[PDB]
Amino acid sequence: WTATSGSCKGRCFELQEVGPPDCRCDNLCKSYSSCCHDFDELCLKTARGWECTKDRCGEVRNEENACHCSEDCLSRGDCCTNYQVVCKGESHWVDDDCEEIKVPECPAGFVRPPLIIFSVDGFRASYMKKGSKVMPNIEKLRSCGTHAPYMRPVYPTKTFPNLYTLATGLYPESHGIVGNSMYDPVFDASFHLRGREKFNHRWWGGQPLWITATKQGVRAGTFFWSVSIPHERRILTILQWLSLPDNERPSVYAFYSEQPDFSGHKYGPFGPEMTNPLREIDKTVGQLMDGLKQLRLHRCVNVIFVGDHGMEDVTCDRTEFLSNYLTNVDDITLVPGTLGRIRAKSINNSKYDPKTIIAALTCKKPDQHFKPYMKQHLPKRLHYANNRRIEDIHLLVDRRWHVARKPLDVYKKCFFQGDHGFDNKVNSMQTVFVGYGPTFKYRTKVPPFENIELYNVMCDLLGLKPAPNNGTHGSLNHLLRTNTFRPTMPDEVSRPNYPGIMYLQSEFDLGCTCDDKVENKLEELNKRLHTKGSTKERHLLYGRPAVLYRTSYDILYHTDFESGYSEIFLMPLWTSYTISKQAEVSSIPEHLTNCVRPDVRVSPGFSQNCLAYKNDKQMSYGFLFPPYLSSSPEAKYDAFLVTNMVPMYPAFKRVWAYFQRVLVKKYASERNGVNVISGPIFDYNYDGLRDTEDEIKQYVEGSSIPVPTHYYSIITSCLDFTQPADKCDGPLSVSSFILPHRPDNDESCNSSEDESKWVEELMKMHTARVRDIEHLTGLDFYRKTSRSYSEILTLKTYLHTYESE
Ligand SMILES: *[C@@H]1O[C@H](CO)[C@@H](O[C@@H]2O[C@H](CO)[C@@H](O[C@@H]3O[C@H](CO[C@H]4O[C@H](CO)[C@@H](O)[C@H](O[C@H]5O[C@H](CO)[C@@H](O)[C@H](O)[C@@H]5O[C@H]5O[C@H](CO)[C@@H](O)[C@H](O)[C@@H]5O)[C@@H]4O)[C@@H](O)[C@H](O[C@H]4O[C@H](CO)[C@@H](O)[C@H](O)[C@@H]4O[C@H]4O[C@H](CO)[C@@H](O)[C@H](O)[C@@H]4O)[C@@H]3O)[C@H](O)[C@H]2NC(C)=O)[C@H](O)[C@H]1NC(C)=O
Ligand SMILES: O=C(Cn1cnc2ccc(N3CCN(C[C@H]4CCOC4)CC3)cc2c1=O)NCc1ccc(Cl)c(Cl)c1
Ligand SMILES: [Ca+2]
Ligand SMILES: [Ca+2]
Ligand SMILES: [Cl-]
Ligand code: NA
Ligand code: NA
Ligand SMILES: [Zn+2]
Repeated sequence: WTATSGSCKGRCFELQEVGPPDCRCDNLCKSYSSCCHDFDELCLKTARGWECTKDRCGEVRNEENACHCSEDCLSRGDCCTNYQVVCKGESHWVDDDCEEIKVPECPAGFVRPPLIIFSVDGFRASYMKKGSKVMPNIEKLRSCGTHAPYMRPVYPTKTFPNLYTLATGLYPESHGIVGNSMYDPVFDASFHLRGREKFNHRWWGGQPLWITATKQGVRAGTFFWSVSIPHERRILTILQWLSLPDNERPSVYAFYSEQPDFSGHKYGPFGPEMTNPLREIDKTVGQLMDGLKQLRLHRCVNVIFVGDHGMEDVTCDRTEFLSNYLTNVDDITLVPGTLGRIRAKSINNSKYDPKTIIAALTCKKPDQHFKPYMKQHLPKRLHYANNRRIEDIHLLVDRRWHVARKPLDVYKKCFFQGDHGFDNKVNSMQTVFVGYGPTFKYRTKVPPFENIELYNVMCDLLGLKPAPNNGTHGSLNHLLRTNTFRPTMPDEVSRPNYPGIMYLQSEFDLGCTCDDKVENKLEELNKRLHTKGSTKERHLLYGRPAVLYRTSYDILYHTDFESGYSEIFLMPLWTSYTISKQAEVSSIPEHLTNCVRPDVRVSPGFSQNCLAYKNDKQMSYGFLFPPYLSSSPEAKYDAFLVTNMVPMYPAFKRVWAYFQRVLVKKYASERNGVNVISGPIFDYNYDGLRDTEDEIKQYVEGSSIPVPTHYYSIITSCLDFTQPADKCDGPLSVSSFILPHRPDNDESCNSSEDESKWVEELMKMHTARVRDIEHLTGLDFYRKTSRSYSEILTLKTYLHTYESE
């Protein structure tokens, strides 16, 4: 109930919202149907429109008008945005040359440059270039400020997940808004774009920027707007708030536009009808900037122009139907469209089996346009699993396609020509970032970056301490002229042991054999030097990784590779080696095919054993440093040490062997040498974070050898590829992957073919940031480089995407 007979007189767009059943006058009252009776009359004036004209100049103030051209309007803070242009001979902001803003030029009483966030729904990254002729105000922001060629959204590339990620710095799995529609089984409640359930605070986790500001004594209302308030009135409201007295004035403001998304859905991303919405958004930016210029704030405010996601061509005819795959289609609930989420229609149905649904959806049709996954098997880069609102069964839908339950869903809802939601690495889903103001750099282009990083920067822009989030604070320091955040490297928690030769061969009873009993004072001292670290500067290029948790581990040196060997997990946490452009690939000699050799630096009690693998009929083993890349026949014996062995399903070993035998050498030829760090990952509870020992769900049968959920590799070389990886003077270049360690290759529909036709495609799908590997392993990489730490942070957040131009 609302007692709507209160009044908005003197309260229009009040910042504090009032409590039921008292009527409301804030920018959200329309959404709640709770505005006072006189809200439209008082607060949503439209008389005479949005622009001054010659005849209005110096008019007698008329309180009915939408905005004013009377002489008093500047002191009132309520002139039409074009007032000074029409009436006082001034120029539009867009017509002024840009001049570097070296320092904030702010009116007295301003304690800090305000931040204005201008969010545009569905603003695809390529609009910046393709629409530049019809967006002169945005083009000036972009060219004079700091811009990225594009910004990567989070998955799913839907509105609510992305806007709330912008506000919180968190992945959707952590903030809880994991789609535009959701079912929460604990609440037993549903969330929708339409309706009131979304108003309940229990859906919305983390700490959004307006709450972070408020808690720290910086004024800020929410970033939400009722859809029916026109854009011109939103801008005028922001400009009025900026005229408040110092003690009442917010320091952060948000404008939201439903366009160009609204039209993009109807017309496709590049439909001829799309020009007008782009012109209209530009006009709104022009209004704001002209309004700031009138207030003398245009060289004081930091403005962020940012999108939530892009838009792709999608039509009704490109829909796959689950009813073409499944017999039991009525026993499932599907969340449909550009991603699929499946759960049982009834929790009382005990004949429901996820295993049978997945199999019925796996590689069934030659050109199938979606792939089913258990959520824990989704690429780790999506960070889309650790939330009860994310259904166990997920369908990744190909760009340009929809998935639906049955045909009648699609014609009893062709309307639409655009949609979004797909994998956040898809080119059409990328969106925009431009920062303009005293705190941003001048005419500066920065590399693409992820939207999860912006919360930290917005906090820096406002002098706030960010709540805990998924950005990597410092990785965007290069966007900023000042207010950089100067982080320190995390402290190593566990220091390594450096074992010498401590065990005789006969102390081992591992059930392994090797044909290595074939026997030189010259070369004898040499191999001792190698075991003591003599080649470590070659294979460990950026220092040893730091272990950021409590554990017991050993550093093991070898001619061709160095490793950090876990006495708790019985295998390396990491193995580092460098492969020059000139390296040669060789085979595993016949006599060494089943060779595993005890490591006399490491006790039998802390070693794997071969008998466990003999007995485990499902499980085989592979090596972290590949024997194929040994520097010499004698160095090759080091590759067969029991301390370089890791458990691998035979189906995985097809993937791993091709990576090690073919692809490492290919990258080293292409990149002029590579340094590789490889290792296991254990993430049995799919939270994106390193498992403790007591969280391991699977062991090699009969043993304490834990089975990894994934294997990673970090592949580093010189950004200037005229320099070899091992003698690089400048910035680095990296690509990484986190490959799922799976007992079948059902994910790769072409897996019956030669690895040359499917393995690299799998690895591209499972591309990762070094930071993702850091979270999953508790390791900290690149501790010793010649580079600034902020630059290293940017490198650790890099994702190699394998998308074209
Ligand atoms: C991305 O960044 C984020 C933010 O930094 C990272 O997420 C953090 O990860 C931490 C570790 O997983 C986690 O720390 C836990 O906090 C628990 C207290 O939780 C509440 O308070 C915080 C702080 O205000 C709040 O943010 C939480 O909000 C979550 O939950 C509500 C719903 O209740 C949601 O509205 C909200 O969206 C959010 O949900 C997400 O997180 C939860 C987990 O907290 C998930 O379950 C959801 O799926 C969703 O993703 C909470 O309201 C604290 O209780 C935990 O302590 C337990 O574990 C420790 C280990 O130190 C153990 O020693 C303790 O004994 C304790 O265990 C006890 O409870 C167990 C479970 O019942 C039981 O089994 C035991 O036997 C014990 O009794 C824990 O320290 C932190 O909450 C989140 N923060 C956020 C905002 O998500 C995230 O990891 C980053 N991602 C990556 C990939 O890096
Ligand atoms: O504004 C809109 C449409 N719209 C319109 N009216 C609404 C009315 C009420 C609410 N509630 C949400 C939960 N709220 C608690 C907050 C405070 C702490 O936790 C979240 C209470 C207010 C929402 C809306 C709403 O969304 N779309 C753009 C947009 C802009 C910014 C973001 Cl971050 C997002 Cl996700 C979307
Ligand atoms: Ca959107
Ligand atoms: Ca984990
Ligand atoms: Cl109303
Ligand atoms: Na076996
Ligand atoms: Na297959
Ligand atoms: Zn949309």
